[PDB]
Amino acid sequence: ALYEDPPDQKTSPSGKPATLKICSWNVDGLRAWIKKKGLDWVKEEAPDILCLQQTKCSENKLPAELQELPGLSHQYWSAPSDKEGYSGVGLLSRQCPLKVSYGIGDEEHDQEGRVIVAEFDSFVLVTAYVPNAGRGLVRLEYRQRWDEAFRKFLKGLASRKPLVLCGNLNVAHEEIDLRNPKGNKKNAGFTPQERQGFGELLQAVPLADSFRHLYPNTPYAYTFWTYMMNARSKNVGWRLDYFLLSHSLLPALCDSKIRSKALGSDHCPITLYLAL
DNA sequence: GCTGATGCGGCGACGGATCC
DNA sequence: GGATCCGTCGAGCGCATCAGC
Ligand SMILES: [Cl-]
Repeated sequence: ALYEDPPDQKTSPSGKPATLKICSWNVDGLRAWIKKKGLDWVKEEAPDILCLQQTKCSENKLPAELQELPGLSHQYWSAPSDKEGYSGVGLLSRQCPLKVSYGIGDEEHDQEGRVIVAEFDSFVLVTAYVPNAGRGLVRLEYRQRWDEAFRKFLKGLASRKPLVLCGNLNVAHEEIDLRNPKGNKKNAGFTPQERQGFGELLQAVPLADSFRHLYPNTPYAYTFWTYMMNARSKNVGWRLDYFLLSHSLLPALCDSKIRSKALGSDHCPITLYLAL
């Protein structure tokens, strides 16, 4: 079935208007995404904060266009030190964060270019490009050990300020989160191990899945489609991209959007509206 | 400098069997 | 004998390195 994201709900359960718009996009090659006009789409979305994943771009290679975003002028970038051309994340913000850090505890020795932490007045934002389990699950054990390290890391942060985690978490949590659950149960992104890791992330930190919280029974809502086999035109997809929130932020939650129509990557943007 | 091949990382279509 | 299950295979894209010029 095709999918039509419902209209933007811009007011919280208590009637407060949204004051903060966060957009997250796994761009699958930041320089190619720009050439495919992804920044034109960002401009129309006008987020306060833009998180980008799979940029595949070290900071010296950022296109000039990123220097022409006056409403997203505070920019933080990360890319892995060995595997240049892979992973890579970015966080761009209208207002300057109070603190920024990289990685999940030892980035200075294992510069992975997967995680950015930014602390604002009212919340801490984490964006992540979570390690894929690999074709044939060759890196699944690593993914499980990464999941555990990440959970512990985030539990520490959320003990201080409320947490917003966004990005490509690279698992479809439940069967409703992908088009072909039965055929993919031995594939990266839908193994029992990865699904369990996501469930434990929600329980241990604790975090809520903003979109599923608002739309608990809505199927065919995906954020990724393989480039092969015309999967996007058929909406044969996976929901890999999330906004997870501390429970205490749920009264600020206005809406969590899937921007299905925005092209330029094999993932689409997702957008969060918060009343802070 | 530039192009294009190759390497590497990030699953749905289809054929055949099985279920009742 | 239509629906479902299951395993196999052939498959887009981006960016790095490498060869060639
Ligand atoms: Cl990558």
